[PDB]
Amino acid sequence: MAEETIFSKIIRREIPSDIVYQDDLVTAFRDISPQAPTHILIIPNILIPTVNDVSAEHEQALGRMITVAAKIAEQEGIAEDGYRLIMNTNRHGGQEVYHIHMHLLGGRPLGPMLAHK
Amino acid sequence: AEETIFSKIIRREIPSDIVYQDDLVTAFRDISPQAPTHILIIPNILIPTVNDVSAEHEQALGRMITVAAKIAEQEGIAEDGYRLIMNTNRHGGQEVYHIHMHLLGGRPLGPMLAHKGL
Ligand SMILES: Nc1nc2c(ncn2[C@@H]2O[C@H](COP(=O)(O)O)[C@@H](O)[C@H]2O)c(=O)[nH]1
Ligand SMILES: Nc1nc2c(ncn2[C@@H]2O[C@H](COP(=O)(O)O)[C@@H](O)[C@H]2O)c(=O)[nH]1
Repeated sequence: MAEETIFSKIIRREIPSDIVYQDDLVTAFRDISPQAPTHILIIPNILIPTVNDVSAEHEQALGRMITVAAKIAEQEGIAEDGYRLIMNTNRHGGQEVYHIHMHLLGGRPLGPMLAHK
Repeated sequence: AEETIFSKIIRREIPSDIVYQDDLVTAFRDISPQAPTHILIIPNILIPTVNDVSAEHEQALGRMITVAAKIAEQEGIAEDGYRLIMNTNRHGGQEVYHIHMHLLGGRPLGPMLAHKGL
């Protein structure tokens, strides 16, 4: 329903990916171009293009993204050392794929949140 | 775990200017803003790190994000865009041990991860 991105094909197993977790609400898969030793994308199974499009009924799935992140971080061996979760929205955020998603990043000291400040 | 200063802010035990508060989440401006919009969105319950979340927290965690969308719209940054960031433990650079999202926006934010080396 509505404009699907390549992430729709990934969740619905219509194109190859490395899925590390999937339930009725979320799917998590390794990033094709990892920016840290662990770089995993966590996405809701429904098509919400940007964070601007979220609604109350999505809250359980949005929360599931974060509990799944914690589960995966532990599996990956990065939970104790630490990690960052990032959601990018629109131009200023640098969003490239218009299906909301969280990046789980870890495996080394990740430095400042933003370049310079 | 012990409560941080965020708990005193949430329960209005010290002066503050709260941007948003409901049953589950509280939002306010960062003391040291890193972007023209820099707002923290925090669950009302103390959860020290993201490692400590569980199923019972999912509603509140989801609420963080729907509240972020509301605040981004109010701030005039929703169209241009913004980032939401949660930092956990050392490698993430967490300083305050009560989980929270940073809503950052109001200008192009640059690389998602600036420092990929030292
Ligand atoms: N696994 C996988 N990752 C993808 C694919 N296409 C884009 N990506 C990843 O999706 C992410 C998009 O993040 P954004 O810049 O929108 O926050 C990028 O890190 C990019 O590497 C794909 O087909 N498969
Ligand atoms: N408004 C406000 N922000 C604070 C206070 N103490 C710490 N902060 C902010 O809390 C944030 C902690 O984020 P962390 O480093 O844990 O991801 C920092 O950006 C810091 O500037 C405070 O008393 N008031």
